[PDB]
Amino acid sequence: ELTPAAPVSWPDGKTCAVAFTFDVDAESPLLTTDPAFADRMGTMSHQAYGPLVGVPRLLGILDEFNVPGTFFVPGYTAHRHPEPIRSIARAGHEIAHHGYLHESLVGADEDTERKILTRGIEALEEVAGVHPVGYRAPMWEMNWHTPKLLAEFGFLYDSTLMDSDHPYELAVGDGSLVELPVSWALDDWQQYCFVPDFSGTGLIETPAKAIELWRAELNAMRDIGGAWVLTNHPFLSGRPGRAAALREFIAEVCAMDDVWVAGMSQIAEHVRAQKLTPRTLTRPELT
Amino acid sequence: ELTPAAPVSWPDGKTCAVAFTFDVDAESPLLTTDPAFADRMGTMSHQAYGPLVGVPRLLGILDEFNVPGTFFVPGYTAHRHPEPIRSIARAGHEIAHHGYLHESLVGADEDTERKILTRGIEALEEVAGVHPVGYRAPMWEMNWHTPKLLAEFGFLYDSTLMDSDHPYELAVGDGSLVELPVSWALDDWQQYCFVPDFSGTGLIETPAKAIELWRAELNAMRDIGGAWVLTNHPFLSGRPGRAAALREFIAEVCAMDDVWVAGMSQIAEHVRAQKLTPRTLTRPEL
Amino acid sequence: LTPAAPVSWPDGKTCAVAFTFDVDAESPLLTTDPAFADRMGTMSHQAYGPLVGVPRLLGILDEFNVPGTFFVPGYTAHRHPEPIRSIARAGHEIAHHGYLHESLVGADEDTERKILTRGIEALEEVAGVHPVGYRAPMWEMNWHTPKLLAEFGFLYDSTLMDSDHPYELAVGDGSLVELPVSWALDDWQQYCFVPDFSGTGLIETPAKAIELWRAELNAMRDIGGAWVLTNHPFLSGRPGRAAALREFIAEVCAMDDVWVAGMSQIAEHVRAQKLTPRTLTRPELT
Amino acid sequence: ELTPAAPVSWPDGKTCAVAFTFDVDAESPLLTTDPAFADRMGTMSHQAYGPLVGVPRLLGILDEFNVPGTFFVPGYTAHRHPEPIRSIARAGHEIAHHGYLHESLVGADEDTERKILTRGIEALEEVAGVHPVGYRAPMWEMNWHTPKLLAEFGFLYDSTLMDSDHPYELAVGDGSLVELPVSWALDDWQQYCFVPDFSGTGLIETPAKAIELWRAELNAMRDIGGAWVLTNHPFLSGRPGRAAALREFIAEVCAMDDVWVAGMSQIAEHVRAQKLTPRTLTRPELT
Ligand SMILES: [Cl-]
Ligand SMILES: [Cl-]
Ligand SMILES: [Cl-]
Ligand SMILES: [Cl-]
Ligand SMILES: [Zn+2]
Ligand SMILES: [Zn+2]
Ligand SMILES: [Zn+2]
Ligand SMILES: [Zn+2]
Repeated sequence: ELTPAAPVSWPDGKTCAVAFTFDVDAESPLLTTDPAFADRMGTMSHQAYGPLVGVPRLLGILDEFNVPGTFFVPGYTAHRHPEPIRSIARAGHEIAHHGYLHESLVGADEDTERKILTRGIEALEEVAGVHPVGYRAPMWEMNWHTPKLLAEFGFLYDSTLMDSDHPYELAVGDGSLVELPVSWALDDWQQYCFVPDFSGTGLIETPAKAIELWRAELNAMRDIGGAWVLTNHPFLSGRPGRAAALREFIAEVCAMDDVWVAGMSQIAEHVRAQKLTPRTLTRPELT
Repeated sequence: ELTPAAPVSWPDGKTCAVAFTFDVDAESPLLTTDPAFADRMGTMSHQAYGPLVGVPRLLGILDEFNVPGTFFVPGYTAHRHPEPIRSIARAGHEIAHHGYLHESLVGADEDTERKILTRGIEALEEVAGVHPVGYRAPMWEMNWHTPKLLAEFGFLYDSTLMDSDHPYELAVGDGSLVELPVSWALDDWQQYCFVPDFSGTGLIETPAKAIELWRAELNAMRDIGGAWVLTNHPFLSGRPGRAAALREFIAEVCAMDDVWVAGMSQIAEHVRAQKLTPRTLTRPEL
Repeated sequence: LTPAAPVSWPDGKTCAVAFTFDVDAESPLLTTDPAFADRMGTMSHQAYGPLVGVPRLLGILDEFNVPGTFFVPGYTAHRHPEPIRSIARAGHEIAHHGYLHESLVGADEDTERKILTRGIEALEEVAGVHPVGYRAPMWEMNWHTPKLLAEFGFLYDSTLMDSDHPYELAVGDGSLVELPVSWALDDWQQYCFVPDFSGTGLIETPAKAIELWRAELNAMRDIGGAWVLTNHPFLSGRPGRAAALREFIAEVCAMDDVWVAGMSQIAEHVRAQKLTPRTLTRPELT
Repeated sequence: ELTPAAPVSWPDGKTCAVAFTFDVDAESPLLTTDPAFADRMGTMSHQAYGPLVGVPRLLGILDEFNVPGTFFVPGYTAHRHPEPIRSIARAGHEIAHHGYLHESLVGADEDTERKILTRGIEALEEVAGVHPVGYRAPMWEMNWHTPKLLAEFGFLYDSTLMDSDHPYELAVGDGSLVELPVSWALDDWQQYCFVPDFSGTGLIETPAKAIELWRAELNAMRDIGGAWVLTNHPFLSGRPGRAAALREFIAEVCAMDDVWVAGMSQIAEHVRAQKLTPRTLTRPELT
């Protein structure tokens, strides 16, 4: 009988936790899908906007409001854009693992996954001297064998699963891994992404519509007392109008006295110190 | 030949019937489409949210306003999430049939469909102690022979067809079957669903826009006097922002003096008592 | 290739409005794939058009004494004769829309002729009417189609999108009025969701669809064109959509600069102006 | 070491540049994808609306507010619609290059691309007596070798790339070429286009929603100080409702004292006079 995740107690009289997170995907989701995307200068320029413009713009916004940010960086982004990635670490923001070439884990065996985890840790170490304690699977998809590899690599937390509003201890072998759950609604990819021959049907929402959608989710989460995890991509949300609406929303959230605006590893550490009973879903069985 | 469905008289001065229905699809629509979806821990975690989080949240909302909900539960959902499905029965809400592994009926022969009906019935009996009197076809698609299978199985009603605003008696020979019609617009799936490689192009509507769409339909349905059947999925509408907007909408509907907020079997028994002349569409001939 | 000039409107009017309806029902699906006939759920959704949408929309047109033009595939007429007859008894024009709503992509002149005759014969035999108007199914036709239409003595075509103003299509020895349309003045892109056939799942609120048509209309009033709206009873006939359309019709009826007319009446006004015929020609390559 | 583009200084104390641009695509994007689109009288009539109706409607609106516009004209459009294209030159607006038959550059070698540049220039010269100094790649996609071709053909600027909010000088060796960057958000195609069997899913936005999107972007660009380049297609934005909404947006923009509303060559010459250090992205390397 799988228990649903229960509410966690938050610190400092706070009753909701909020994390602003950024997946610095840049070119990597396209290159892993089809390496011939490398030849598309137009498309590669749209992707390069994230690390080149979006990353400094978003860091200026986080710094204006003294907000911790968590940047999930694919190792290949770090190798192709080391000055943008180092600027994140230099600004004092946490960097977390997001694969090497943002590889799909669908069909991946344990050995393939283990090589990608090493390759991403080494790139982030080389480029920015960071050893990530956090992970998010590219494309928010992972295998039933993935958490044990994350445990083997000593990761503090994962932020990939969507079966809860509350953080929890994901049971892994004879231990656990903190889970900081996400949702497709709390992602700018479905709001702004348009990349011909790759992603998006042509629908490009207004920045007000996107904030509206997140604000309705946040107000509800404040009543639930969960961990509200927002995911944005610098090549999308770093654009002028979207960044300007995220800045206004961030100002609004920092003004909420009931909310703990925090880094992902700080959230995960606070959860870990609660010594919760681990839980996990199991693979669906079919006769 | 074929007549349109005529309005039914609602009980005790009510002039519109409203039914809040929930399809506890969870993993099953993906698993029948491709069993390899079982390997996707992420997608499976998104689908498990429905029974784990969506179902208690929605029960809490239905409870706050004393609203009856009808929960269409595939047999597989009941077998994989027995506690949430048992929680629905214990709360006093109706459980109705929705296949076993939410199978598509497209191309299913009568025997294939009978075997699925049996399998779903046995699952809901086993897990929840329920024998459903209501049926909704997975993916809202059935065969010209399905109504006669449902009648043969003793179902009170079907809630799959969309040729009417008014409930009616579906012509099935010597048997009897009430039809409680639905429509694609009164479904949250086209408003909120996004599951890569399965369904959804990326469009995720705000909760206010989905309520706005449903309220325009409900206010117009109140002038028509039909049966307004809303279908939500717990893994979609159970999300915080969406359930909060649903909650407010349900309060609003409870304040409509003219509307009868009822369970699906209560609506179907009222329709059955009117003794309507049966009717049916027939397969197009080419 | 000269652009179409503004046409003079009668007496004090400076702009024409035509409310049109394509009673497509089952036919676009059945021609795309005959196996759609086995889909009872989908077949019930398309049947709503003739069964429910047509009397609702006829009722609204009656309340505001608005003439409507109904483009009816011959198949819809044979499958739904009473809904089609009911249009003609209400005094509204019935126009040609193929037989089984066939795509004209890749058809030779003989295939298009046979279809033209089949549709005329169905509308004559079912409703005792003879169409003077034509609109290609899927709004697509061949460069050889205007000549075929002129040969069948049609008064007008309503398919082309190269002008805001009606015009005389060059067809040699014959005559043929074009009353142009546009994708923005279609409800299909606003409301259509049929699994395995049309829509990505996007379903717009009725207010959004009216806001979009109203933007166009208000601009067309300054241009002096012919604003031709296209709606499908299986879509716009739904409670919420029909209600917002009714309020929109009430609003258009209070615009004294606007001529709200039937399509053959607009076409006969245009024909009386004795315009110089024009036509686009097939783009030639290298 | 790639540096992001720096802000440029604008004239007359302005702090933002704005360009109204139009791609007179007409029939050409469809005819290059599949020549059988020529048989489709309905679809061809929809495309012919751009040059027959949209071009004189948009020229009337530009004339009303004394706004320069830049029209990117495929050479095929000039040949099929010479009078609408000539009317653009007569009204004094700039005409720029957009291929011949709006050809995709995906898989194009430099010879195929040079032959298209020549075909396009000769069609524009023969039709409207104009020699284009501007270029935009059909489908906003080009090869890593395209900028050098543009410099060698004597082009002043390109407006295809998306790695910057600011104009910059592209690294093209001994030659020179201004980049006037663009964005998918500042395009009407994603907002209004529905062409069966070619482009669009059925989503057709209201004109107020498109304008809302572009104004959120423009307001944020005014604080950034870049060049906000709008792209519209007469066959889409020339429609009564869309043109009327564009007309009122242009009136609002002419009322902004901080904005420089200009032609693309006017903006590019002002950039070129600043003598910026050339920069360029490089092809992603994959091991
Ligand atoms: Cl990025
Ligand atoms: Cl569910
Ligand atoms: Cl219809
Ligand atoms: Cl155009
Ligand atoms: Zn990612
Ligand atoms: Zn279902
Ligand atoms: Zn049609
Ligand atoms: Zn173009």
